[PDB]
Amino acid sequence: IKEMPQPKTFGELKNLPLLNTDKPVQALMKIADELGEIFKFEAPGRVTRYLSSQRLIKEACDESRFDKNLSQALKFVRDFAGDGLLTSWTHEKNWKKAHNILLPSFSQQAMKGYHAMMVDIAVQLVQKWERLNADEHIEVPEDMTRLTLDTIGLCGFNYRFNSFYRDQPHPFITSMVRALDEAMNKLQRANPDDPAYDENKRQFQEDIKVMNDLVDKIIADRSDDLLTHMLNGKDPETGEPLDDENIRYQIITFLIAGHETTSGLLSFALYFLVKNPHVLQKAAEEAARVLVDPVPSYKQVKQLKYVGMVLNEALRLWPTAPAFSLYAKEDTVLGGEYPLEKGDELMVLIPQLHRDKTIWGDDVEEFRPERFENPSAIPQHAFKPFGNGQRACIGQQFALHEATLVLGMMLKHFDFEDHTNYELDIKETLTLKPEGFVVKAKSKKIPL
Amino acid sequence: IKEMPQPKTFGELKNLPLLNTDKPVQALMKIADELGEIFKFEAPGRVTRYLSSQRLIKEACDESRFDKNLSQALKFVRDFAGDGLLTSWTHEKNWKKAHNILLPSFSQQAMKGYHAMMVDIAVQLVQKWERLNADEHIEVPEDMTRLTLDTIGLCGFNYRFNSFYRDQPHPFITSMVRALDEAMNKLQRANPDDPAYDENKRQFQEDIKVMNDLVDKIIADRSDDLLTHMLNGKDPETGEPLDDENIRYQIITFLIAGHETTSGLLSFALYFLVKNPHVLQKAAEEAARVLVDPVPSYKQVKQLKYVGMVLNEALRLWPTAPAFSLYAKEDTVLGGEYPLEKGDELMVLIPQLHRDKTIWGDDVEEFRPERFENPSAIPQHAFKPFGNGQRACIGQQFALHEATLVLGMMLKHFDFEDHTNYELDIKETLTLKPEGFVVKAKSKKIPL
Ligand code: HEM
Ligand code: HEM
Ligand SMILES: O=C(CCCCCn1ccnc1)N[C@@H](Cc1ccccc1)C(=O)O
Ligand SMILES: O=C(CCCCCn1ccnc1)N[C@@H](Cc1ccccc1)C(=O)O
Repeated sequence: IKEMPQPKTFGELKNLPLLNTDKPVQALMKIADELGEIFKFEAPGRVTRYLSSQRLIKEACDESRFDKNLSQALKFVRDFAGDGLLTSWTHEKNWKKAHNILLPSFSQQAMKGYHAMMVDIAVQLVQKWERLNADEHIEVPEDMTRLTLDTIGLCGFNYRFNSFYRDQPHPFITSMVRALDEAMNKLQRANPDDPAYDENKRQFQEDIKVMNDLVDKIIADRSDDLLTHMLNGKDPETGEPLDDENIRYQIITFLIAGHETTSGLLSFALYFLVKNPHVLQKAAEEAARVLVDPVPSYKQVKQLKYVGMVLNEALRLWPTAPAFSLYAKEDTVLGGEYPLEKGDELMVLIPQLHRDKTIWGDDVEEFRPERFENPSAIPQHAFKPFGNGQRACIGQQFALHEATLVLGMMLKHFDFEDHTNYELDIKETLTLKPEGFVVKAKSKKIPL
Repeated sequence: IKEMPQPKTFGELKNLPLLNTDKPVQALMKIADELGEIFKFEAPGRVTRYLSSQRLIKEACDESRFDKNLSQALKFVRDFAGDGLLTSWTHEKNWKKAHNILLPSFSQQAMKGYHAMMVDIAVQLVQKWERLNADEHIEVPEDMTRLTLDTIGLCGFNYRFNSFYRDQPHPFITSMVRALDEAMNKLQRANPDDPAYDENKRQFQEDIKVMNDLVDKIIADRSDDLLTHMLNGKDPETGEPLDDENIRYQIITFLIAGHETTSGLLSFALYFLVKNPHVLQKAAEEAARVLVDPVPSYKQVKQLKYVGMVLNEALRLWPTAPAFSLYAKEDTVLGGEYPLEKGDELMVLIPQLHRDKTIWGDDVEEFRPERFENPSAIPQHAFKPFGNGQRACIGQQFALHEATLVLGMMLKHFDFEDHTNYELDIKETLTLKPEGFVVKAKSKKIPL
């Protein structure tokens, strides 16, 4: 029956000012480093627990005892993502309904239809880099966001964002960033509903309307894609199709979740490749011998075994959706020593779980794709970059196929140079990105 | 589209008399030296191809194009190991069932439970050697077989073979070797059903009963061991447990596969250590500074890094499981030059693969454990002592932990003398062992 550690407090604000930082996940990682596998985190009106060990997290992942909770971050996303898949509770009727309607369009069998459109965008990336002048460099996270946003727009909605025709991000993508910044400032204000913050909310509500015109644009224009299955698919359970309002929420949901975490993964993957040249050589050799055609096929992408190992090891060190939240379904005991009451919340700190030395050994900080050479050797719930159970990431296969195809084409067509000796700087939104990561790519002059 | 080399033929017997030798693997190695990275081998009613280069074998290890095949040796082992893990086809229902049920028993949590029993047997080895009189020598493969068989009996079935109390191998072990000898004599026979081999077959069915009754003995007695997880574990996929028939086959499977290859590895490791005194010194120094307790801990064993490199380097030169077999799942082309039809089989000649000068350099024949410092530096599929893919050795980590623990205790407690200047003579069963290898051990007088 153990007493739970807790980091330094700030009076009546409890632990909340600890999140008043521009790198909160990294700050939470440092706390778990000091306090261990579990620590209590308190805010005015809020208590949660951050789990860091596979021993405890494998228990939290028991779906009979814990269900998905909406963290404060997810409650803020809910303000425009509604009861879409990511921000609905499991007991809301629209979750299981949209889940049943939408899993068919994310199966491995469904990936074959998306592949051609994924290659369309990937070719646009390769041509951009091959058209650079000598000594021009690449802004990696920016170009990966161009790719993944264009890919989800094309594959999901048959809509072309045409990001590679833009030097500056879309207003839709710029507006998001303004909204989240206001979201995190509202926490540290004792009186957020003050008459004095109308100017803060005045610009904030404009961005919510900003997105709805694109959705009307996307719907009215309308193939075998995500948007098709939402208008014509019917839930087998209730026999019902999604209603128009929920359709709009899913489109908003898939546009965000469908691109940002995947561009982070690709950016971290390339960073680790240029910092570990032996791994890069190994990955480039596989890409060269497998991608024998000017355009990769679906089956050729499945053959990029080591590329996928690279992606998994990048996901281990820096899982770009760095946490998910749970609540206790009934009174229970965690680890035989931590009693929890019904409704008590948990946070799973994914980067800390993935650094569990009793699971991965002492070299947790080294980038070694060889950990994933045999997938069966990984214990249950030791590797959770895509969440857990029925609330796990519905886009997992989509993301990994897109990222394997794109990274394979990059390794086949260019040699990469870390010409600035880039010092990793992890920018934090609700996801993780290596900020300022730049490389030089020298074409191998292989035609498309 | 290249025409495939082939060794000398014997009329209607094709290449089969080339295997009428007591060192067939070494004979195949010599053919590979003359003919190169691939050669065809023909027998009455059978054709296969032996691969020797990482270039071709990296293609053969593609599980989308090739699956595990049962060689003639494995089909003969199947005659008493049934559909146990080693001799079942991947499409047989019992393979995946037993694979799913038994993988937990080779997890890190299971190694931690086996560790104490491994120490029990290792201490018996150290005590035997310290109890020798002056100028007495050690019969290395014999004592390594005593250790590995006792270890799998204890860790797998909570059964004590008590090999260190025996002056001659167990009759269960004598029958095994006699059975295989008849199998390899049955290979050269034109008329196997000739009545002149009735006396030969009479002992084969007697030896099978010898082994199955030992299984009864182990069964009748029946903890945290393999047999537990076989009787109480049930497959997550089908929800079913193994039936009694398959349990008996797994017990037979694990008794053989669980010890013979590992005692070969330990024997080759000690041979290479005493022939390379600088390597011996470095490994003995690591053993001294890490094994600070009278009993090694589990964590201390993971910390014997150079001992592990020694084991890997012994596995490179003399992989004690010297081959595995594959068949083409569909029509395919190997190396852009050798077309294969669906069902065509391949053999991977592991000792030759590990001598590929384009991978390891020109000093392939030298014993240098430093080759294995960085696994990321080793090209893909260059090092295959444990097989490939989902049909890779399930006991791999079990074997490496046992051999690292035992080799570390040997280096800590004794100085070793190659007093006969032993000439390596590799005996061949289905595995490889250094025959007649003897050393003298001078105790360092460190208590247990
Ligand atoms: C590329 C296309 C992607 C799409 C379309 C997508 C979409 C989604 C959706 C709709 C959900 C909620 C599903 C539900 O609860 O029913 C979800 C969950 C989740 N996804 Fe993704 N995602 C993508 C990529 C990724 C990537 C690359 C990662 C990790 C690096 C990731 C991590 C997660 C996590 C952790 C959750 C669980 C969130 C929670 O438990 O609160 N996703 N995803
Ligand atoms: C020490 C305990 C060991 C046990 C219990 C064990 C057991 C097994 C089993 C059950 C399989 C078949 C797995 C499957 O197909 O699902 C297997 C495969 C294999 N093992 Fe082991 N083994 C051990 C040690 C070793 C060692 C030391 C080596 C190499 C020196 C080795 C080499 C192999 C190879 C090459 C295969 C693949 C065989 C093929 O593809 O036909 N094993 N082992
Ligand atoms: O830890 C986190 C980060 C989780 C963000 C994940 C968002 N994601 C998931 C999938 N794609 C995006 N969020 C806590 C912080 C907090 C704790 C206590 C009190 C106030 C705030 C929360 O939101 O509650
Ligand atoms: O090369 C080999 C040796 C394979 C031994 C592997 C035994 N092992 C593996 C894991 N634990 C034991 N075997 C061929 C020989 C042959 C070729 C052509 C025609 C007839 C016979 C075969 O058996 O088919």
